[PDB]
Amino acid sequence: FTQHVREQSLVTDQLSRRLIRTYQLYSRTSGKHVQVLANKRINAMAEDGDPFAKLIVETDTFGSRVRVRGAETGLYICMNKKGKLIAKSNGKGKDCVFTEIVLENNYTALQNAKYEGWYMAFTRKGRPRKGSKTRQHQREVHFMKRLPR
Amino acid sequence: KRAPYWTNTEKMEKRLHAVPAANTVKFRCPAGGNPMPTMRWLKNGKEFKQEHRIGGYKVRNQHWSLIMESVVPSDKGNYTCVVENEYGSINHTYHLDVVERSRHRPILQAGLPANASTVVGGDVEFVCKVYSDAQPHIQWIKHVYLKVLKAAGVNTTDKEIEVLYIRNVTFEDAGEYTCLAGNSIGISFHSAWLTVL
Repeated sequence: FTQHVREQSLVTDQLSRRLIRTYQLYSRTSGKHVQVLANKRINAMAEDGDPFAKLIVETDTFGSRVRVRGAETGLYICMNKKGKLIAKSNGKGKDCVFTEIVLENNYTALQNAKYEGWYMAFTRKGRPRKGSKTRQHQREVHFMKRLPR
Repeated sequence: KRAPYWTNTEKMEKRLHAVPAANTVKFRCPAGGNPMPTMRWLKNGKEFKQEHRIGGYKVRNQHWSLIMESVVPSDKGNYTCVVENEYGSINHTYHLDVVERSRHRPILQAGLPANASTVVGGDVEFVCKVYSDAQPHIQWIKHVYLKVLKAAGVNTTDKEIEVLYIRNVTFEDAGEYTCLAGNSIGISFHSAWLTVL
């Protein structure tokens, strides 16, 4: 099934039920949770249980490739060519797909599918960090998946 | 001369510490005051004793810190530092969440999906239970040359549970069915046979 998976891993699986998990993304640096606001702003300043911090993560295909959607706003977390995190109504593009990684230090990292070198990241104050300045070892790119409250 | 006061509200602003199991957790409450204030730590509002956890804990007064090594889920809770001298007493509470992590490929429940037999026109189902920290993707595959079939399922706290229903079975439905699961680490799959009589 290796070849089959390698092939299927290239695009969205349009023939299978796509699994959905719901949780909060805790930022290691900010101590707070990732949230998508009504004004389409994205940051990591939400307190535990904040309605805007409830995320719906749907698998795209194999390799833990998923889309991250704010349950409250229905907006997808995506990355543009400048490595900027943007909230979009339509999350069909690869730019809205991230590979969930379980790092060697046991923290979670989310690597963008379109721009393979860029990671979802936030600063100590919970502000968005441009993907261009992100590297896997930085604490800004580390997260913990937490149960919804 | 002066009551206790936090000298670095920076670190303290990070009230919630969510970390993976086996990590060392260090809580700090840098304090000032004259004379130098003393510090005590509480777990869930009560005195934190060495015997409250395996391996106890350590305190570095010079860094106003509480250190807990190789944390486990039972370490979840609130930790309060109480700093005080003659001119006053203040406290700050941190919250700890510990999550067990796994850097392994998916694990399926042995025996599922189970083999099944039915008379033509009858109904059958196949179940698969997948355990995976990293979000997995699951496909039901008919060995016909592989045909991906669409199934139903539900997500639960500790596993994905999927079921594939095959109604009004025909002889054509007979064959091998596979539940293939994969995450960012690797893949795993279990197969079953549908016998039509």
